[PDB]
Amino acid sequence: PSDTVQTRHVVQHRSRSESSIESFFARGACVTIMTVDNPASTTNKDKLFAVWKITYKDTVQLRRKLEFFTYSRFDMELTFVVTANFTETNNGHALNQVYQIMYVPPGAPVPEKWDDYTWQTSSNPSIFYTYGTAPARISVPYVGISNAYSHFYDGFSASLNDFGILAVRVVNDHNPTKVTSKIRVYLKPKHIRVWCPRPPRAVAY
Amino acid sequence: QVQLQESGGGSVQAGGSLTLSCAASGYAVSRYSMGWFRQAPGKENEGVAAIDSSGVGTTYADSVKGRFTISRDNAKDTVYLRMNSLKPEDTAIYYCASGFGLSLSRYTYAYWGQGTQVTVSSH
Amino acid sequence: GLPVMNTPGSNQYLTADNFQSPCALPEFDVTPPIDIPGEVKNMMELAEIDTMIPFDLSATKKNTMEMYRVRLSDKPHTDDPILCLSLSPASDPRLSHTMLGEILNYYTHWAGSLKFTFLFCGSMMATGKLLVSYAPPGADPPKKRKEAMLGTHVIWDIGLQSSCTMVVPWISNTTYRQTIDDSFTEGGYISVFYQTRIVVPLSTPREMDILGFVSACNDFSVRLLRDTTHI
Amino acid sequence: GLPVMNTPGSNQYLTADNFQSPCALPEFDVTPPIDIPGEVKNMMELAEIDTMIPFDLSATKKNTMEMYRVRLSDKPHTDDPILCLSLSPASDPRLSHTMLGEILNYYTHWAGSLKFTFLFCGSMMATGKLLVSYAPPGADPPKKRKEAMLGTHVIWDIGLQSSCTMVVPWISNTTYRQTIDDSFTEGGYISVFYQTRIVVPLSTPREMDILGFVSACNDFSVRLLRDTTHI
Amino acid sequence: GLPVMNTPGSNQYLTADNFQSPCALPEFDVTPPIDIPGEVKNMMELAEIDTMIPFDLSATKKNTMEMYRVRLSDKPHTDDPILCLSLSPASDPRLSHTMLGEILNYYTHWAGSLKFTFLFCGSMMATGKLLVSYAPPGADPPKKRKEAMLGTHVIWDIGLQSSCTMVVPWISNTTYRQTIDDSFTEGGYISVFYQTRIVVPLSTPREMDILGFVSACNDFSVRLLRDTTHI
Amino acid sequence: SPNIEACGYSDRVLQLTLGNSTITTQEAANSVVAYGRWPEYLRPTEPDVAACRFYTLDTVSWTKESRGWWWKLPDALRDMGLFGQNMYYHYLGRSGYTVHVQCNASKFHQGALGVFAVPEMCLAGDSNTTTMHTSYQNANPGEKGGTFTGFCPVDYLLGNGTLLGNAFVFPHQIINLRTNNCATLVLPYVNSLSIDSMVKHNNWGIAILPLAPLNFASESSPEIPITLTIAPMCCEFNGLRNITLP
Repeated sequence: PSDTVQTRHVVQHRSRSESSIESFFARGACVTIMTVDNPASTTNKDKLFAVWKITYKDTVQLRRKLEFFTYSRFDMELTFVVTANFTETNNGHALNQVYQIMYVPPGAPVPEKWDDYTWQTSSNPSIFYTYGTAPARISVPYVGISNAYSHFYDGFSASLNDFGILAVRVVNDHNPTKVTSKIRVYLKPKHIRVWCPRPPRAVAY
Repeated sequence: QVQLQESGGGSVQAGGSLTLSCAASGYAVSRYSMGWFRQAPGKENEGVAAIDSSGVGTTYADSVKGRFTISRDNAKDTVYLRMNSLKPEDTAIYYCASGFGLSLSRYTYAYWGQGTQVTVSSH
Repeated sequence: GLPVMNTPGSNQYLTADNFQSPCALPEFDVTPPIDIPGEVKNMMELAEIDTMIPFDLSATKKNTMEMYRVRLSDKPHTDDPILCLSLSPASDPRLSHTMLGEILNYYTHWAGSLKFTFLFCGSMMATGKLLVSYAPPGADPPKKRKEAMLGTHVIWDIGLQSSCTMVVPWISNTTYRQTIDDSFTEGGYISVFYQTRIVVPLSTPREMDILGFVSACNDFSVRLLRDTTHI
Repeated sequence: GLPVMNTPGSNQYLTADNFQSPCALPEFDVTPPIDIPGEVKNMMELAEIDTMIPFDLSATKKNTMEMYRVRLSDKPHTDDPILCLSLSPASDPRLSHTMLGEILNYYTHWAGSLKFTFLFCGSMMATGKLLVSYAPPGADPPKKRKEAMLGTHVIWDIGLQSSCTMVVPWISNTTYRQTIDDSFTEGGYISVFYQTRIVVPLSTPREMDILGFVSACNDFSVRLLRDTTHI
Repeated sequence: GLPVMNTPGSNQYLTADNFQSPCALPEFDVTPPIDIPGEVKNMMELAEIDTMIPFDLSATKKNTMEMYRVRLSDKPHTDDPILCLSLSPASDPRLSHTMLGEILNYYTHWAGSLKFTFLFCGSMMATGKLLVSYAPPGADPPKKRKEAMLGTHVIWDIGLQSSCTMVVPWISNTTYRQTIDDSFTEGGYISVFYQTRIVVPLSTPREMDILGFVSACNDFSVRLLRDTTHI
Repeated sequence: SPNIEACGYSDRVLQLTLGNSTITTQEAANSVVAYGRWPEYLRPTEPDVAACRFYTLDTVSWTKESRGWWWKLPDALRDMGLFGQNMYYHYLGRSGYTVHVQCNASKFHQGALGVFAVPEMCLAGDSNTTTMHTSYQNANPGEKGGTFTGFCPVDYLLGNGTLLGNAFVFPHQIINLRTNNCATLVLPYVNSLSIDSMVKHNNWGIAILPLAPLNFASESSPEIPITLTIAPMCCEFNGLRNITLP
């Protein structure tokens, strides 16, 4: 009971499994929202493709959680929840679509037009997700150039480490009735390891 | 978020009575006490009056004793600092703070108001 | 084909699941890991690391380095504690900004013991004695020395040893306590009083400071992973 | 039926997967393979094969056979190297067109050692000595003999042995280097100077040439399969 | 992929199935259970607990405590039973409100034995004898002492022992009986008569009461889970 | 965290004579190993005593107004004999550090110094998108060093945007005037690589800020000096380039 000696502390462990590293990040959080579309008209801005650089730094939730440490290695599991809808108030029709998601490994050619050769990538992976089924899921292992991913980099050469870039377009061609879609990406850092912790970023980013 | 709105400040006369008040949000005022800290231009954090909501047991600073009167309201969650008979030394930017409780010490509190400026104007 | 039946739950996406999916880059040579010093295994470990408490979060002293400086001034022996603190984690603005608290704002419960270490930062020659007091949960804040004296207290001597360590035990109703403000489960108080007084020789500055630290113990655990991140 | 549950990733197509699908032609007699000489097991093997470097890609000499002919002319002993080369693969137009480079434009990194072999193609009677020099990464290009002399260099004698082999070691910061132009990871320099000079007897043509070769070693490896094919 | 075939029944939802689905909170520390006295294993156990029968559900006595008080008044020795009860669970308003009946309104059948315990609540000095009678299923209600006397009956003496226990056996056509009103399977009757009469000494109140209890036995079982919950 | 109480005064003067240097430490005992790791060799040219010996940086005045001070490694020791040389003549280089910070005062002075060694200590400029920002030269103030303020490193924000109170996560010791006179911090090589380029990347960062103010008895010494002695531990470099003599 009442006691304030100075011992080490008191007793031994008391169950701390749900607090451990692996279990701390076992949750996949939103990382970005990509917006494509299948227009019949020549809209050059929203033009089929949507390019996004793979970075946690965009959102806040998964960002601050990773900042308690300086170094990390992690098997990056990604899932894609695609959702579509018609834009115009018309009883127009559309056939179930197909989208092409592309995990382009860091340091490769970033696609510009949805017509270029770099959209065929003999070497780069691709995912053909047909709409109306279970969301797509890929696993990208530790793709770091160093022995660890550096959250805060001190010195000169913020590009961070570069986890690559995601590109998505509608595979199905020009249908009179324009359908817009939104791809939500989630990141689950399985098999995660960390080194040298810092005080947490108090303020806003 | 606990809010304390320091209300009742201004530039009155030497001997001019001036009451103070603070709206206590975020908690049950009874679990906490409430006090007052003044700081003269470029001086230090100094105490004046503080009492506990439950026991209503008074405590004043020696220099302010008599002229100042502290009183709590458990209905409106407000404190009333009746700074009567003011003096040119009472010219210090006031502050109110809810205590754990109870008495005028160094800091010993946690929730601090923005700061109301009272100036005991004298001819 | 092998007779299989699709049960409920097919084609859904559980964010917290754990499934084996296709690996986008076959045969990719992963760079081997090196023993970089400081590998962390669990969050509770970062808590067992003493972190300085910002005691004086006063109007001007908050969000400045002064919040960490508790100054023993030249005032009368009034049993008014020099400092008092609520053992109520996120239900008190002081224990919240500590690395310890920073771990607690990510869970719902917290168990085990905690340790407050006070380091005196005054002249070698300076001497005196203080009484660090603890008042278990539910009990009223000890406002007098005599009052604080009755309960669990350490009589910390400045003259001899510079640092005091008071381990707050596990005197709790529920096996798991609320990190939130609850009266059913409310912390208690840790307060310091002038056992004796401060004695300084010659003309050495009569006002020095004391720092405070807080950490967890081996028996300290947490549960129900939650969050609080805004934009 | 056996209770099965469809998880995320069903009905998708991963281009880089590896699954067992139906075989369109059952019982088809596949023609047995014969040991045709020259079976290749891995790409790194084609790199360990010396390939002639086109050193002189000058305005007129580029895209012609002359790009392979480095000519030792009759000019003054100026410590101006006869040839200098950047040990920066795709970040230098010379190492790029070699079979070695042709393998490197399909990856992101490259590790290990490399070997430059110089074969002299002049009269038997002709003699002289040259200094093949190496300057590790980050160091400034050796523009004088004295400068180049200080670092790793081989003193190649024409008079005796016709072919020099200088193995460029693994003096690299990162365990894996950039095949791209980076200052964080930049190659270095391989340059040749007139140790002595060229001595020819009688009236034998005073201008001959030297060829260069490049290859990889057993410790040379690559990673992250990428491409660059245009239309 | 492994050749699988989706049979009928896929994508349907059977409310009473039993499948292994994903666990929303991985590694969550579940609070260990403690042996809190009174753990229940099966519903039949709550039935083997004697519960007081509200015998007198008369116009005024129903929905009041008087429904539990069977009063032996000062009336003539008429072989008119003091009380009669139908051994027909939900087909009789009296056996229904007992904990026993409360278990039976959740099933379709009921088997085994039952036990009726009568506790006399009169003056120690008071004496007399009563005849508790049982008439097996299908038989007509015993309306006379002589009639009730012939069948299974216990001659319960007030003077000596205060509590009588009459275990109603398993004299049933079907191996499983209807909890509903059926003539194919109808209970029977449990009735009490004045064997002798009530004898009270001095001027002690001439009217006392008797309480009744009912419970199940080890051989008592139920089947076909049904419900009856309204709004 | 550093709740120790050696003795209080002085007992034993035991000098650390490594190579050409000599130290004469206050004692010897009471040292903190960063994370529990000793500077080890890569599992190369190992100069040992040639490179592995004590070098002393410039002494700085601690005053009642001081806000703090900071240095970078190997950066500071870039102008130190053989270790200064080997740093520019090689493309590689990994090294450990025995940061031995000394501060002497009398039984009459009071205050508290916290020597914080922050691995990969980038300094304040809230551009998350574009860090590094401040020029190579500003970021590298050599052996003279940089200073905290009330290139701009805010003291309570440890000069990086995080509350000073949590600084206690990095390896450290508190030179508390009434007790310890010396601070010993052995920092093993910490970086994302096995070995790297020293000239560009800064491994550690020694930051000494005042936790308690300085108060001197009546009239005495208006200020007290703090000294930083640093030493390269178990170092290796690959591979000599045209010993490009300056």
